[PDB]
Amino acid sequence: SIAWPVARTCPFSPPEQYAALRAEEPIARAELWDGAPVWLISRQDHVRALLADPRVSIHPAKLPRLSPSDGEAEASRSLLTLDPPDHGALRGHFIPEFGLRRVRELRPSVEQIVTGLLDDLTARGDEADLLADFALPMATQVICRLLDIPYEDRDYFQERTEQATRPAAGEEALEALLELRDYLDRLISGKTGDGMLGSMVAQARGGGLSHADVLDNAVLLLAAGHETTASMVTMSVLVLLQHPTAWRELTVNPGLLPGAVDELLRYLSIADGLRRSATADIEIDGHTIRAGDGLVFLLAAANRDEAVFSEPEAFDIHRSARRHVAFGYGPHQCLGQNLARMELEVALGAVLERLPALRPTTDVAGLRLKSDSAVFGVYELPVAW
Ligand code: HEM
Ligand SMILES: CC[C@H]1OC(=O)C[C@@H](O)[C@H](C)[C@@H](O[C@@H]2O[C@H](C)[C@@H](O)[C@H](N(C)C)[C@H]2O)[C@@H](CC=O)C[C@@H](C)C(=O)/C=C/C(C)=C/[C@@H]1C
Repeated sequence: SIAWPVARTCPFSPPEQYAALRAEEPIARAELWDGAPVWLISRQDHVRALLADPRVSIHPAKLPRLSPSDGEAEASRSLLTLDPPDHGALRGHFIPEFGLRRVRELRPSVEQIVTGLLDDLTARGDEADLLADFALPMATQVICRLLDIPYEDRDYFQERTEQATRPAAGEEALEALLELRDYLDRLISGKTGDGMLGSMVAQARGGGLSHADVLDNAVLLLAAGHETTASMVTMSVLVLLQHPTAWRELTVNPGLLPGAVDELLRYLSIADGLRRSATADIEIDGHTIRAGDGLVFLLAAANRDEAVFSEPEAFDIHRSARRHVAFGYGPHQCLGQNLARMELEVALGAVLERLPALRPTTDVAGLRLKSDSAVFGVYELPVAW
């Protein structure tokens, strides 16, 4: 009855049906472009239980698909295409680059990047596109430093990333992904030292990783690395511009910032609709999911679950702290989440200090939304300060 995907058409609020599903239909039967059956999971308790359940698979051969061409140029050793046990064996090689230890080590870089950017920006003028002139370059520079990827090629890989991450899109999306993967393959053939990509190249020379372990995850890290953080920064600024109380309170007490970052993550929920399939029959809440059925995890719905968050539709930096699923749940829970939280704290703290009188210069209804992207966001954010 319900089509999937449902377009996200409001920056600050997921689709209205999500509320009805959580209340009235928490394991909801829906249909893909070609009528294949999918289940929509909207409550936090069911999202977490199912995403952690060994009968739920991310394996690309049975994954629900959003068009006739979705599935073309699919990777084979990406973290996002591997089930246990392979998944953790591989993820184990990358975890040292993403722990608290390492993330705190990186924070001074991020602060310097952020400060240089805002120096230029304020010197040059009092207007800008916050995504193109600040969020995207911060996020790209950070991931370029971590991986050791030429920041100079940004034009190339940024436009491709953006096109490639539209899962229902036609040949433009597919050509972008093919070209994106050839870009990383060119960079890898060039090492054959520094950064995570140097380290991965080394481990593939020792017996340790395959070429596809290396390629597939370079693409994943580079794309997820910059697209998510750019969007989250942008969108987090947009939200704070609608909340002058919160803007002032965070400027005066930066100790509020770690908490506000979780509340922005929950509220915005830029990652939504994660896809899985069931490899066995699954009984949950009076329904039976059949082996082979598709599963869709409405993280944005679950992050507004009235059973978990009071006044869940309110953005509230003073709410009691509750765990959210903006980063997903189970074995594929965002590997970059410590880095992402640190980037956001740094970026937002700096914006508050350096641009205290920031204003938007276009209406909210006039922003262009990335509704068919896997990473929700806007195409630009015009501001003045
Ligand atoms: C800033 C906001 C970010 C959000 C909201 C976000 C959200 C997510 C979500 C929801 C997943 C799970 C996808 C699935 O289970 O199907 C995920 C996985 C991932 N994230 Fe992020 N992420 C962010 C930032 C980053 C950054 C900065 C990096 C890397 C530098 C990154 C690297 C990854 C990787 C490698 C995975 C796959 C992990 C696995 O399958 O084991 N993320 N992220
Ligand atoms: C919800 C945040 C999560 O987002 C995804 O994991 C999106 C991830 O599913 C793409 C959408 C997906 O793109 C789709 O890949 C298909 C095989 C293609 O057939 C399809 N066609 C249209 C080009 C392409 O769009 C990725 C390939 C599968 O992993 C794209 C590459 C660049 C990639 O690995 C991107 C990963 C990102 C952005 C992960 C963040 C954390």
